[PDB]
Amino acid sequence: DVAIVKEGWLHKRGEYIKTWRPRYFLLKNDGTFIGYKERPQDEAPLNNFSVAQCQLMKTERPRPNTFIIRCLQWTTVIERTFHVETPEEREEWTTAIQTVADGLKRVTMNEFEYLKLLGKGTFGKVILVKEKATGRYYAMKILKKEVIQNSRHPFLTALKYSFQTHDRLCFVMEYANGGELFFHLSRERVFSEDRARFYGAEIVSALDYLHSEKNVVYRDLKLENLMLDKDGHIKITDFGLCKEGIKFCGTPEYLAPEVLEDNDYGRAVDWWGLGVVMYEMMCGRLPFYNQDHEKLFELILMEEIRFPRTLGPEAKSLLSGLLKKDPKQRLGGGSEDAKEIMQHRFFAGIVWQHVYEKKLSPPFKPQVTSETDTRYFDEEFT
Ligand SMILES: CCC(=O)Nc1ccc2[nH]c(=O)n(C3CCN(Cc4ccc(-c5nc(Cc6ccc(O)cc6)c(=O)[nH]c5-c5ccccc5)cc4)CC3)c2c1
Repeated sequence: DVAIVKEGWLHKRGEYIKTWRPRYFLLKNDGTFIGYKERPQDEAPLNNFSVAQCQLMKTERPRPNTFIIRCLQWTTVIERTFHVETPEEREEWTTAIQTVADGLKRVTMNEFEYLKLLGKGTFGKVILVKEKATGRYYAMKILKKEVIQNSRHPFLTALKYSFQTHDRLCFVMEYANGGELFFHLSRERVFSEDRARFYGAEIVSALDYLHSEKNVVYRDLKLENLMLDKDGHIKITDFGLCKEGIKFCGTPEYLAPEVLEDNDYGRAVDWWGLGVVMYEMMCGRLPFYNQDHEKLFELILMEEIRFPRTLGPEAKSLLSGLLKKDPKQRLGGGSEDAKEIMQHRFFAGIVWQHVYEKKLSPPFKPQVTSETDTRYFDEEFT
């Protein structure tokens, strides 16, 4: 009952590298729109690729015969722009996408206090706010309404409120007050293997939820998106906004190779990101680094990662498997997904139900009195 509707070659604009590339795309009954570097020989459906509840737009800028699939996924607006040689191909491409999309078919702003602008994007901004009545701290995604339920896990930032105005759509999210993780790692230079095991285990727990329960790739696992709460447990943030890049988008040193090549990607992307995160916690440096992006791309794509002699054998086996450049060969790329990492020797002795229930002791208790303490918001944040 799941079958291809339309397939063929498209010109896809790279999501992080804004260059046009030829990709073979498949439009399926389940609504999945996946592009491949070569024709697929022919895995569970990922929501990242679905065209359900997305809007289609045809345009002649930046280049003619372009169509844009615009989706709201959770609280982030994402775009995928494609280009065919003739307007006829576009029209029959868009209608098929529109066919499958249709075929598969009191809180106000004054209650908060504006504090600090966290980020600007194409379709809105993110702002650190404080709820006046409670004094708690929240991030508010304010999205332009012209352009357009919570599911809780211990280590994901909760979407607390959702409201809209005449022209805005607002998502209020819990903001942890235990400090950014890049701040704690910088102050302590390197984390112990046990400290990184605690942090890694909680991330693996949340990644399993998103992969199996939610059927989505997080695709943005990096140190800057990790925070600690008042107790010292991990919260994976969701404060991202789709920006049109600078003259390329984002910081490429974290990107999985299959994403860097705009190739087909799956749940294995987050395990690469897990490898990058835990490599830096246990080594104190990023695995790949060079100022030239041409070299950095080649580094991430070609140069195999090197380890310091300070790391133990269990750590080196985990990092090597997570940072395998082939996602089919990568630790966590099989059907068992998160189970491959949970069953790894580095996580021996870890009872995984205990991790979900926050039974493991945080090795680092942040110096905060309560959930309203603003120590890591003050100018001691240096
Ligand atoms: C260069 C700058 C730029 O523009 N970069 C860029 C370019 C192209 C992009 N293309 C993209 O996608 N991104 C982003 C889109 C957003 N993610 C992050 C992300 C992924 C899943 C979720 C997410 N999700 C569902 C459930 C869910 C619901 C609906 C759905 O469709 C899928 C899942 C859910 O319950 N909790 C979460 C969640 C909530 C809190 C904390 C953690 C997870 C929340 C956030 C990262 C990749 C792009 C980014």
